[PDB]
Amino acid sequence: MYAVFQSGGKQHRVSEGQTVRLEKLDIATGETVEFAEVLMIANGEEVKIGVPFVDGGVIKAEVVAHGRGEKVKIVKFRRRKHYRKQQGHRQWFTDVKITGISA
Amino acid sequence: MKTFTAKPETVKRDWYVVDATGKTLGRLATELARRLRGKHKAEYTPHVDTGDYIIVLNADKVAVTGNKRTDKVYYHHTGHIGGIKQATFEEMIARRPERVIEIAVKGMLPKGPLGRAMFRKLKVYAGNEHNHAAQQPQVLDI
Amino acid sequence: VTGSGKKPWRQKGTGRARSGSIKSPIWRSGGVTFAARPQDHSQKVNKKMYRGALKSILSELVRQDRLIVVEKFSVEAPKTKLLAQKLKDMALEDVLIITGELDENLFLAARNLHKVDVRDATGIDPVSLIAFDKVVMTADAVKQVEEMLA
Amino acid sequence: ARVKRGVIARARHKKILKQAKGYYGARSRVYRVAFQAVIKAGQYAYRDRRQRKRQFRQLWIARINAAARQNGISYSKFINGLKKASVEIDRKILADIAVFDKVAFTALVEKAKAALA
Amino acid sequence: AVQQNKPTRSKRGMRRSHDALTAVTSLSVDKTSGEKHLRHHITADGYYRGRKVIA
Amino acid sequence: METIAKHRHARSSAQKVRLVADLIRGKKVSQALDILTYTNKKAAVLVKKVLESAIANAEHNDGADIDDLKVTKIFVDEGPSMKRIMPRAKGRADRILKRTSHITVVVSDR
RNA sequence: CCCGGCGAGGGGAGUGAAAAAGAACCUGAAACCGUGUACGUACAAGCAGUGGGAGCACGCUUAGGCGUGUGACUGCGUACC
RNA sequence: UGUAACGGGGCUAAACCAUGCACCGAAGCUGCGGCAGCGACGCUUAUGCGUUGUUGGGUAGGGGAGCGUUCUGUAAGCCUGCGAAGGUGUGCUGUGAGGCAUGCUGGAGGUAUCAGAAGUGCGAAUGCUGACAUAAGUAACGAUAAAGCGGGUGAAAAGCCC
Repeated sequence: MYAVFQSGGKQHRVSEGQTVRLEKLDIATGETVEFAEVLMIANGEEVKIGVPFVDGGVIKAEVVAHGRGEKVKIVKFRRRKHYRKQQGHRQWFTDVKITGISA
Repeated sequence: MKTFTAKPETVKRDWYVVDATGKTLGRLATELARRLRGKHKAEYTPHVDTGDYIIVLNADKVAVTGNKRTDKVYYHHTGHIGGIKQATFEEMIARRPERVIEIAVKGMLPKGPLGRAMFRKLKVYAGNEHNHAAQQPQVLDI
Repeated sequence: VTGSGKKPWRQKGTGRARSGSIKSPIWRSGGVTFAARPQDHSQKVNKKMYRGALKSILSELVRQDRLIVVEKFSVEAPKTKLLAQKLKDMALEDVLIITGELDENLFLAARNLHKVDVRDATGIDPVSLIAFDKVVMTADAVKQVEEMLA
Repeated sequence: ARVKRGVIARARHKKILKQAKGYYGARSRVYRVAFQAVIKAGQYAYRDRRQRKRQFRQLWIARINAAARQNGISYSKFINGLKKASVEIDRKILADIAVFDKVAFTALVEKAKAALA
Repeated sequence: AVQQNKPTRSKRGMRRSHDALTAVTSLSVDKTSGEKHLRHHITADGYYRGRKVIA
Repeated sequence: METIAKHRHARSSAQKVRLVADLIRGKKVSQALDILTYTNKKAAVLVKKVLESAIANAEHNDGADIDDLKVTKIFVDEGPSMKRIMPRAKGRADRILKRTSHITVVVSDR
């Protein structure tokens, strides 16, 4: 019972009841999203892959968290040329809790 | 998620026996190195030795095409005054048959401690018999 | 800086860096590169800029209810307790009394009070008008600061 | 107004020496060597964010090639048959499926071979 | 003569690994008195193998 | 109680003192005492005086029990160094350091 | 008071708010030198990092695993001015 | 100096010629997320908000916007012996210089906000001053006139006294 779907520009493999950190959605923290573009649903050995986004199956997930990632420290340096540059980054994410894979 | 990595304690390695009679040197050596590194298994990991143990019987009967039986020279240097030693394929096959197979496979392996371990997987014999009958070596034909 | 102008070692021949004197600001106990002189920090204000600034301060002071105008402000003895009780009854904490004429009596009875200052009309400065919480002034002082400024 | 620069300089040096924690020898102790170490570590971290994205793809490609060659087909004909069979499963997911559940991978090789041949 | 750069504290400790002073294994006991001494030496009280030698 | 004893500004370098301090770490204190007796060093007589001072402090200041003592923590720190001047050849001056050390012995029943 | 050379130095007791305020005395950093504990390391070659990553050891826990430290092996990588 | 004129193994194709189909392959392009500059087009111009497009490698150099340190006013204010500055850890947080909190040490100072003034920010100058390393427990211990024993003194004697 695992499904493969494309959320935020990239694919994800997902079981029922695991928390998944994907890109930032414009969804509030107490609601549920339904990804309708499910690439592959496999239960037992009856694997249903599709000419894309197979049919019917919907992945409902409830949003839990909206944090930011670990601070990445970007350093540009050109040696003996009198140039360095310092920058920081933190990436927004969204944590979803999967609660069902349809047929 | 994170991608799968193999773990060195739970990797389960097989034994194979290859009869190297009447085969080309480098084709057999390439198949041997591919099986030794582990690139035929789905759970391949570039820093974990995934490969299998291979017992290569009959290193005497390996073949080389063209005039390579008399003119493939092996060079090695003793690290001394000016002694560069050299030996062709014929006197290397006669004097030390397993060194041909081990040199051909060791040139095809990664260099580093992992490559030395995956070379220790390889066990080359020149006879038709081996003493490794307690590990059940399956026939791997190529 | 005190010291002689002799080279401490040669120019060439030693392993040491080139040096010319012990008084150079690189060295310890001998010093400052750009040393200060006593300098004049007075900057010129225009007369009209000063008068317009005082008019702006008085306008915002009467706009902000910080300007009290008193008919007549009199204290008999030079006692500071009398002025303290007088400013207590008028509910005043931090006062600038600009009286119309600096009598020596009321000036002597505010020298010990901290948040209370007594000036003449000519002694009006901008920063004391902004400093004290309540400027109070006698009516003749209002007339004098009007005819002096405008 | 004489400014003494002991506190600000000690803070600026402690900031750098906290980042060189774990380096061999004077690279974790001495400020000059630790500054050069921290700067080259930042350069390597930039370059290796790029090379991380490359190296994981070549790892997935080697695993897909291996598990496809256990199913008769090479990597090239498998990816061509999956493109002509119009799937959007990328190489991260194909490699994860190729290791974890081989049944789906046999179904995928069956579909790609039906499209290819 | 001189070094091109200074050795580490690691290469200094590896060099001084061979400088450990050996201990005496055990002192031997005299038969009469019971005082410890080195082997083949007299005691501090001048006994050797149960015989008073020096006065 | 752990019962320290020190000798501060011991007139020897800490390397030479640390040589014989390596010999008696963790030993039972009678073995430590006669090993320190039969060693041909002056660091031996220095740390032997510190060790017997430690046993005496353990006897007198707290409970009892000479024979149960074990030399748990012996360490040599580097003390101040006194700077002198050695005249070398051709007029150039030198600087020798008379090194000192702090010897500390911690001996306890545990 | 005790060890020690009727030493230096130390440990108690005592003073004091405080003696890691004891005269070598407010604070007490860095370089440097040590002692202990965890992990690694004696067939493996190079700016000593960085990306991946097993195992081990401490903490926890929603009992799935996270965090901290170390880091075998492995891709790339010839300091700064 | 050592094969040494495929990078190597090795190859009779794993070489060359032609034709084609796949695939790998960059920080290119696309996808998703975010930040900033410039210019158009509107809302009523807290000179902002939005929609669209485009730009965003950089030395010498030009332009713009900031952080922090010491001192002055606000400030006889506010915080502070139920603990300040400084030191030392940890956790948060910002695009960055940074900032906030709090544990231990410390034992009396510090300073908002907005303005103002600079002895205002160091890794390099065979920089200067102090401390500490390395070589390294290494060379050396200063005429190759030379010492040996007994007794004493002492905690201790090759060197002192006899």
